[PDB]
Amino acid sequence: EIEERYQALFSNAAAVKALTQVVANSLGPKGLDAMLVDRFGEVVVTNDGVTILTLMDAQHPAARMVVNMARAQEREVGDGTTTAAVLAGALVSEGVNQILKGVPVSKVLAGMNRALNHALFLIRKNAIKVGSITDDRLLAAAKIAGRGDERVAAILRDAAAMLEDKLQDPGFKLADLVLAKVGADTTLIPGVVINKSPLWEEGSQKLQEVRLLVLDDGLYPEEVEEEALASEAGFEQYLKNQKIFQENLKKLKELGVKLILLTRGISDIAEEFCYENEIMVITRITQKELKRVLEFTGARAAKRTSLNKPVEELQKMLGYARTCFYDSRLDFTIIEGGAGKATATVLIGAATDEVVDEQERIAKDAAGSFAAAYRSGVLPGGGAFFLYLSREVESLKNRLPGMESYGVMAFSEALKVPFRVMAENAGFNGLEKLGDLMTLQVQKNNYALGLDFETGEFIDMIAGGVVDPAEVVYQAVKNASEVAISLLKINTII
Amino acid sequence: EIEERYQALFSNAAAVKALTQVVANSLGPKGLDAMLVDRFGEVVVTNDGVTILTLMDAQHPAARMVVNMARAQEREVGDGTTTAAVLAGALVSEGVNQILKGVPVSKVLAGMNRALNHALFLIRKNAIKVGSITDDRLLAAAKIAGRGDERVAAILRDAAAMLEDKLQDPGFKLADLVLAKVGADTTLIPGVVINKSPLWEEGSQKLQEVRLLVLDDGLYPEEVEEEALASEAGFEQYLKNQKIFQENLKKLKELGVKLILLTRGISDIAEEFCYENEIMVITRITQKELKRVLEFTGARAAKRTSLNKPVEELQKMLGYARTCFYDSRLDFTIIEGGAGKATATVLIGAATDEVVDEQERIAKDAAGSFAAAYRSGVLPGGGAFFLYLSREVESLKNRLPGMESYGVMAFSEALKVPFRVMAENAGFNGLEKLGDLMTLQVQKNNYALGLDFETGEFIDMIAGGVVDPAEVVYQAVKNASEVAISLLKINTII
Amino acid sequence: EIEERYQALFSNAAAVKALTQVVANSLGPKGLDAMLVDRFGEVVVTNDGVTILTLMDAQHPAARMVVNMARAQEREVGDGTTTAAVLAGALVSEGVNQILKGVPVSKVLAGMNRALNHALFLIRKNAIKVGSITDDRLLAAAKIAGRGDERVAAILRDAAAMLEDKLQDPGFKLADLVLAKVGADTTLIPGVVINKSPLWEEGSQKLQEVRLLVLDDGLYPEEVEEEALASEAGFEQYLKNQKIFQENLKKLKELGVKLILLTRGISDIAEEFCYENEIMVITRITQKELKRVLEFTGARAAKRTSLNKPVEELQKMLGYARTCFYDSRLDFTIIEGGAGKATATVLIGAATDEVVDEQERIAKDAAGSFAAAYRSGVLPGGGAFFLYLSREVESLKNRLPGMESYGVMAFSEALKVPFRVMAENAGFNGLEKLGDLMTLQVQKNNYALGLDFETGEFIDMIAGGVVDPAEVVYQAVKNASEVAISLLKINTII
Ligand SMILES: Nc1ncnc2c1ncn2[C@@H]1O[C@H](COP(=O)(O)OP(=O)(O)O)[C@@H](O)[C@H]1O
Ligand SMILES: Nc1ncnc2c1ncn2[C@@H]1O[C@H](COP(=O)(O)OP(=O)(O)O)[C@@H](O)[C@H]1O
Ligand SMILES: Nc1ncnc2c1ncn2[C@@H]1O[C@H](COP(=O)(O)OP(=O)(O)O)[C@@H](O)[C@H]1O
Repeated sequence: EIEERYQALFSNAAAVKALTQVVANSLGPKGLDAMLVDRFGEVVVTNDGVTILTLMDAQHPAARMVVNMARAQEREVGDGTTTAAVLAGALVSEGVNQILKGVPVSKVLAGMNRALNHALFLIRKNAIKVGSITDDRLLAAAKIAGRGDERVAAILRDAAAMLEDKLQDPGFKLADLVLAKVGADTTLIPGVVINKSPLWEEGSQKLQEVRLLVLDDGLYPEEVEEEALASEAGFEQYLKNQKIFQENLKKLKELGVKLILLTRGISDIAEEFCYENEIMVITRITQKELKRVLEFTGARAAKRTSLNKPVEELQKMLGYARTCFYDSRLDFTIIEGGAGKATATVLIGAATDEVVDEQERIAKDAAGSFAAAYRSGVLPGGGAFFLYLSREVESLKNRLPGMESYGVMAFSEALKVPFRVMAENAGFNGLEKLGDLMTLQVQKNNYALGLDFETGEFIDMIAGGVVDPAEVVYQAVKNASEVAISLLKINTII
Repeated sequence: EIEERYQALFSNAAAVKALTQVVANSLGPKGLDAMLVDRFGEVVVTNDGVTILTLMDAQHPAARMVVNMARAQEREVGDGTTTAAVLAGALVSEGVNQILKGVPVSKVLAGMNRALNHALFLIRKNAIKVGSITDDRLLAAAKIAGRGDERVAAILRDAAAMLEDKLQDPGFKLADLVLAKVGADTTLIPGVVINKSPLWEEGSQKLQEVRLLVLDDGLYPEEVEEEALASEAGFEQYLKNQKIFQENLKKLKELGVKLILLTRGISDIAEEFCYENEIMVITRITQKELKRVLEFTGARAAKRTSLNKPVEELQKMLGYARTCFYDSRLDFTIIEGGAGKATATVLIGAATDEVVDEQERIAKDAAGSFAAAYRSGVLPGGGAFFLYLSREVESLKNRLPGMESYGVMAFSEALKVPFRVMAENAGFNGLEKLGDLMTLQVQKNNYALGLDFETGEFIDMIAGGVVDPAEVVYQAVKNASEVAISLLKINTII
Repeated sequence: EIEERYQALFSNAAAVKALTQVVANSLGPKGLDAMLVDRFGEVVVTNDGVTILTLMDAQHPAARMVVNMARAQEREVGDGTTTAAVLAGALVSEGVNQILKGVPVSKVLAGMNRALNHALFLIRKNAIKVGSITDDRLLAAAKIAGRGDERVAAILRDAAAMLEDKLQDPGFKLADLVLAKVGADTTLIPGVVINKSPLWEEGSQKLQEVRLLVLDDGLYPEEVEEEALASEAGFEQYLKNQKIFQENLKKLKELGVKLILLTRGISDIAEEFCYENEIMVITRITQKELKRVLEFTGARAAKRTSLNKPVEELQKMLGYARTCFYDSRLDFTIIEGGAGKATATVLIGAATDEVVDEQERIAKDAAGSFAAAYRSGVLPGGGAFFLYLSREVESLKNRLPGMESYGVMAFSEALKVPFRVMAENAGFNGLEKLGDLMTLQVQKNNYALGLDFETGEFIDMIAGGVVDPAEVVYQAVKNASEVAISLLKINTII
């Protein structure tokens, strides 16, 4: 009859475990996978964790409170979300075990934050900063998210090299430098690209000294309500506007415009006019492509209505853009020599329109990895650094008194969880390889020793081309710990 | 068959306890959060008790009769609600023990009232007056109820020091003098502020001898019914009201106006007029800001119809307000040098627009506390003074006869409950620490000893910078006692 | 159907655990008692472990095999059996936990052995040897086993001073030099004593230069079969034997004998003869008294046939024994100044012939304790050294490879068990006290800090006058370890 006082806590834990016990199947390079079902019998097989974190039917409030945290992680990295997830769940489950033994909650948390703060603090000092831009460690940082095609790693690396100065700019994501096209040849372009064919085509074509205008709109004349097409006067507005459209066309041919970019379609009047005035134009671009060409050229976003300015303000919304080339043998457009910022574009080849959507995603995780690796610093992957963390946390067991000492230890052993799982995924005896490795680390005084989950032999992870970005690990730990804490702060349910 | 006679009592008690066992979790510096659910599956995690009191499905008459009390105190105090709640539940629970043991109900209540009265008298007599409006005890009094935040303490101290004169007016609450701004800097301002930019902005600008008028409205021309605009007379009348509009605008430019304040919009014609006459304008301000500037400048609130006043009685409804300055690099407006009373304004800095609504919640708890701190009367917090109360109540056990004597005793032990819970919230053995402290107070004869619920060693709460205001505890006790009384006077249910 | 392969393990474990869970209640100075039943409805309340180990109806093979260990240590030491019992049971439980976790058996035990060896190594090396025999640490070593009779301690240490040289023969027990007697005065006697009144009363009487003969027999004439009294020749041989008996009596009166010692009865002729020759005699003494006086006087044991010796072996078969005194007002006899071995005699006072039997029980364990304390040296009691052991064993957690490391840890935490129990017997939060003491010990680097299970204050145990003998702890740990080891090698039950 004493169960109620501890009811709620368990009520949460059982749920949390039930979640992580699933994602654990998919963790690590030789992770497994999970199969989700919607009531309509829809079937999905994911091997990536985040997908499963998103799609799994988990209505339990706790699980939700883990999911929100997962969302809080995907916003910052793209890789190593599964890590903080599993870590959270373990911290919860094996965390509560000490509370059940008789250690009161608040005094558990009290030691746990100590463990956390200390963990981060040591991550800071141990975050291996590069001091280079050519380092192989970065290339590998892209490789692991890259899944190991050093081609992608190389081109992304060279690309980031070309723009090292704006790697200091928080208003910049490297992931944006990638657009993939089917059957292309994996390479780099020192400018911005638009994956489209121009309005009228007659083979690969090039223009120089490009005066261009960009529009977040389409090229039709100004509209008035539809009912007004039955009022004759509205018709007079129609003819008048028909005049002012062409007038504005001449206003464009006045300033020497030779190129036009639109997000929609084009009127026949415009098509004919352009056909006559040697001005090239491309339609239906992405709002993101819009943003990129806008930033690169230094132009101003314009629409239909901004045609009424008197040619004097026209020189204020234009673009340049040193050179421009459309390839018919490759079916796309290249803009180079912008007078704004200097973004490039990395293109990746594909087979069908299937892989073509994933290649850029891999590019995103790669570039993001590289970005945080160059910015933040690297820690050894393989879950190996978590072990150094583990023992160096366990150390506080007897440096600070109180029952807090227990909580700390709970934290400590929890940090051991990742590696084992990976190993136990790759088919190893988790305990043998964990104990052997954790013993090995001390007897070699190296926190970088870990396991190649393919051979079975232990190697140096940095030399294995296996590392993680500092901030990724840092904020993974940071969020996961706090969601755990704020989960065990729960006492009751109504 | 005599179990029936007491039925109702349990029906209430069992409910009451079941409620309070939750709120105790929220008491004290290391309280535990609770997880509430609405039947639609709505989820919430709260840590302060008052929040928890509301979503909890408690249709039970007793529970309702406690909720009403808590809500009734937060309406009248603001701090120490969790406390009086728990205390009430305790008086009920430890109250019934004597009734079941064999003490008749009325004879319980009768002594309980006596215990109450004595408690009150002792709170009054032992209430520590400040006599130094600058005293550190007050600053701390703002700190612990606030959340610490030594900035707020400082600014509040400066505010109360510069304005000690209005601590004698009971028709005034200090807490409303706080407004927070995103990215601002926690400081004190000797005037009234509006956190928005005036009608035309460029740089930080200041004007002197400010002629301002206040309006609980906006600057548009006079409106007429939509049907009445279909009578032709409505159009020319529209011209007419526009006429009286222009007349009144010129009537404004007559008086030397340099500033305008509105709670609504502005006519473009009017805006043109103001732009033409070097007149500054602010729109859609807070009504609280309205009232504050109204008091500060000594002006009178007026609206559009009072524009027909003949410029000479209009000159009496105006304001000044010696100086007024808008800062554009911080985005707000400050008015100082009113010729009426001289109220100030406390400014609090923030990170984002999320936290921006929460700091006022600490500020209200802070300032209000300080407000009650000069008014009162400081007592040691930590629930530490309650034990002195307890024992000094137990003293009456054998100086007064009757079975009434029993009721009193119950009362005494009830007072011990808060501290106890605090301890077992902080993860200490409540009975042990209570036992140690209650002896310790006698062996040092100071009612100021309590326990640091973080370290574990006992200190003077005054020396810990941790105290509570008198009046809050006074009516907290009075109310909790009174609801307990009206709860145990219950015999039956129909 | 795969559960059947682990059946035996729990089948034993549950038993061992259930036993030690009982004996633990009684462990330590504030241990509790248990109420044992014989089927006849006989009731027993025990507080000492050994009693409980003996009377408890525990037929389960494992439990029996623990009883065997208790029997095996109490027989070889006398103190510190309860400890090794509890420790054993703990080793069992925390042993199985890792198997349940997944650590395979053999790879656990193999290293557990390493843990043992290192533990022993620490017991040897850290044993503070005395080198002074007068050291207070020894007096205390007797004190803790003594139940707090500084008299017993003092007299024992002074006695040991008298025999520091003969403490080296293991064919000697110091505990035997103590016998307690009703209404006596707790003191030391420089000889061997016999607590009986001789066949002669005269008042307190003293004799010197005693030429004495010792007999593992009685003073009867030579006996002949009752049937042989039907053979006539037996009558005259009986008379002749009656003659030779008195003849040898004269042979005794020849030698200047003044004292006679018998283990059986006395013939009437012998009795009269003895009365006539001023010779004092006592009958039916203890065999232990027999051997000790045999060692002391240097006399030789004799029987019936050795009356036929030709006046030649009598001068060598006698005893001496310089002085001898019988006190009738204290009711016993004292022999001092022997030319043989040099045993002394410690006498302790008592109330009735009941307490006189428990007093000797305190005396034997006391003397034994002191014996091993001088024999090997002392280690700190209070279960305090087991924690040092715990940590210094834990040091091997990452020092040794293999899946084995984990097993070591179990060992470590097992060593933590005693203190906790002690504390939780004394009514403290065991875990809290561990958390405080285990840290306190490291940051002060002394393995001698522990807890006074009365106050709550921590003290130095050697400075607290509370210690254990080295060899005792050594072989206690050794035994518990070996029984645990030999218990977990069990696979099945048939
Ligand atoms: N190819 C690999 N070799 C060794 N370790 C790996 C490899 N890939 C991933 N890991 C380890 O798995 C963990 C998570 O990898 P990550 O790329 O972040 O996947 P996720 O984003 O699913 O967590 C990291 O700690 C990393 O060290
Ligand atoms: N740091 C602290 N030191 C000492 N006492 C404290 C501390 N924090 C809180 N307390 C005590 O605990 C109680 C805090 O709860 P309270 O502020 O009344 O909750 P609420 O404001 O929701 O009513 C107060 O009675 C105060 O005396
Ligand atoms: N007054 C005391 N202060 C500190 N420690 C004590 C005190 N009394 C007993 N102990 C400790 O309690 C334990 C007593 O158990 P023990 O005498 O070994 O039981 P047994 O000898 O029957 O196994 C010893 O380790 C001793 O150090």
